[PDB]
Amino acid sequence: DAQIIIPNGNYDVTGAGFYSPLNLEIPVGTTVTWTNDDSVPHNIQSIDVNGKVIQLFNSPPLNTGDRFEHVFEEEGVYKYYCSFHPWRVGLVTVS
Amino acid sequence: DAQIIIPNGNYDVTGAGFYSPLNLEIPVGTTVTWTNDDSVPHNIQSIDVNGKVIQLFNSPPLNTGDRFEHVFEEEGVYKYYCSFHPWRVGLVTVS
Amino acid sequence: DAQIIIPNGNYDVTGAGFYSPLNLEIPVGTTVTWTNDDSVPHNIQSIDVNGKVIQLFNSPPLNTGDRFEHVFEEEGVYKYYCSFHPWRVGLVTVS
Amino acid sequence: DAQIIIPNGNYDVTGAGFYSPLNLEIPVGTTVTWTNDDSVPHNIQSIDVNGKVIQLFNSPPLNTGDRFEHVFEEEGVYKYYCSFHPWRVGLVTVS
Ligand SMILES: [Cu+2]
Ligand SMILES: [Cu+2]
Ligand SMILES: [Cu+2]
Ligand SMILES: [Cu+2]
Ligand SMILES: [Cu+2]
Repeated sequence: DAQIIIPNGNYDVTGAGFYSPLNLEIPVGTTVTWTNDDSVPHNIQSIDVNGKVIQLFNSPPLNTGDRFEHVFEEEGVYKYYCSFHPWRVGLVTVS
Repeated sequence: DAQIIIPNGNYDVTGAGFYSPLNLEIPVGTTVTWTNDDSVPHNIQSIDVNGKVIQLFNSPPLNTGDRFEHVFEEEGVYKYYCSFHPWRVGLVTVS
Repeated sequence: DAQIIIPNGNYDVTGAGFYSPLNLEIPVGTTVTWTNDDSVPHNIQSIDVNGKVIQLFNSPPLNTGDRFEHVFEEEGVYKYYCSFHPWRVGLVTVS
Repeated sequence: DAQIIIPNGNYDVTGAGFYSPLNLEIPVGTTVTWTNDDSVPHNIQSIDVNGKVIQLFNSPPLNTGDRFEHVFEEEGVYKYYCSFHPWRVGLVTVS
């Protein structure tokens, strides 16, 4: 019940089209659900503070309409990107 | 006091090289300073939740070493990007 | 007989979705046929090392389902791209 | 010999800046060397015929001036990209 949408145009290098919301603010214990609403595949990969991929939450490929969930059980700031479009970086802030 | 750095390599079309911190968390009334530490010009433009440019804070072009400041007097979430590199989007979260 | 397909998703700014095959190997004198199977317009332009368009084989805009043909009568390695999606660069290798 | 250059500007989504040569033709048993001549980090990851990353030859990050090598012992066509810039796709063709 806390959603992040990957919107139409997320595949492009435009200002518009970033993950929605770009920083999801949630309390500990929340399930986060990403949905791909774009016209191309995407995925969700946790990255470290400097933007290097790490193994905290890592989705399979998501076709249009596919979903990925992760439960955030610890306070902190979590960045993520998409391995197909690494410049698309979002955050989940758990407090 | 509440600094954001545009790092060397922010011009890169990839994840690493994003604004540091990507979400700056500050209390209301704080003066925020962006510094361009990159090797090319950048700017800072406030955008809304859909990525449309708005006139809340808008910098001139910043050369290497240049700084831009904005005082955030109100509570809220403020997205911004660079019109030269629109894929580079960050936030200031004011509480 | 010697075909290159522009697949659905070629407009994507990423690896997957590239021309199929990305390097077409053909004997000299062969007629090569490109087909646009994607859902947006594309074109086929021969380019130089600097990604500037050169005059050798240069298609009109290709609508979905449209085809473009060129007869390759000289041996050599021929780069081409799409001016709408210049990151999509392929080869025809004639021997 | 068997060198591929990652040129200046390869980080961008432009026509210019593709791997040089885009297709490297070599005989079996050849050591191939990639060199990063760009102003940002790159890496080299083998991908399958459709452009999905696979474990076959996979470099660490390459800073400016760094090299990566792989010995190609088997005939075939081997695509690769960069995990930082997935749209930059090249080939090694082994005969
Ligand atoms: Cu993506
Ligand atoms: Cu999980
Ligand atoms: Cu910029
Ligand atoms: Cu195109
Ligand atoms: Cu790269």
